[PDB]
Amino acid sequence: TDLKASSLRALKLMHLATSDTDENVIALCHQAKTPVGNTDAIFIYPRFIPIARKTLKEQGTPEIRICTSTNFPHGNDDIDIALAETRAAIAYGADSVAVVFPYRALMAGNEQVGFDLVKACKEACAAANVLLAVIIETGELKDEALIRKASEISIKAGADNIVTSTGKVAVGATPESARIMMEVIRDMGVEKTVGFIPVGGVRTAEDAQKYLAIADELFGADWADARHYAFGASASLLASLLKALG
Ligand SMILES: O=[N+]([O-])c1ccc2[nH]nnc2c1
Repeated sequence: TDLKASSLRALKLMHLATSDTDENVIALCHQAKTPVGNTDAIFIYPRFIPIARKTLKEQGTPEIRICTSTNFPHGNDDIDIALAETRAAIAYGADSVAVVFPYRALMAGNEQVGFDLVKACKEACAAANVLLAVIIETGELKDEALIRKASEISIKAGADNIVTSTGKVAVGATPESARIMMEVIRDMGVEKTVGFIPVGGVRTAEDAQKYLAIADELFGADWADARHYAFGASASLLASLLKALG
């Protein structure tokens, strides 16, 4: 009931992903409706959104959200491409669009493109009541200084959520990137409008418990509700969570 309590609460914070074909999206939606309850969302490729929305409706769980990704996984610095992709994500049906920050451009000293890209995508999401999450790719940024700066620029440009990772490079979330990023939320005073999402690095019920207690110590135990905290993860975190719940 410390581990059982936080396992329940983490499972309900999950953004469940594959690991995409039509038959796998389907099984995913089924995977997300568990016997102790539902993850908050699934996370899939935009093309698969209509089919997932249906599967989720048919199975009694319309309230499970559908999150998706754009400029992904590379985080190139073409704004037009990142924006048109975002516009289509929205048109497909997405509740949230996770856009990859142009982190290579920041590493080469250009902060402005990150700012304008995030902001271009936010205006379109906002217009459509879709959340805009920003993946900064901590495992490629690597330096605390760059993790901090990507995070701030994303927030200055209107990110509703900041996310460690794509899940497509070697290093996802670490306790340290996650802390650095949440510290930026705290340091800008934006806890009310910006949530956080580790991707990678949470594999066990005990991991999730650790990551949530970092948010709880920084902001109090009430902060990490589903709007402000998600575990971007896959079937195996979910099975560990469920294992610790019996
Ligand atoms: O922007 N997102 O709401 C969001 C949610 C779950 C994710 N998993 N991986 N990336 C993700 C982005």
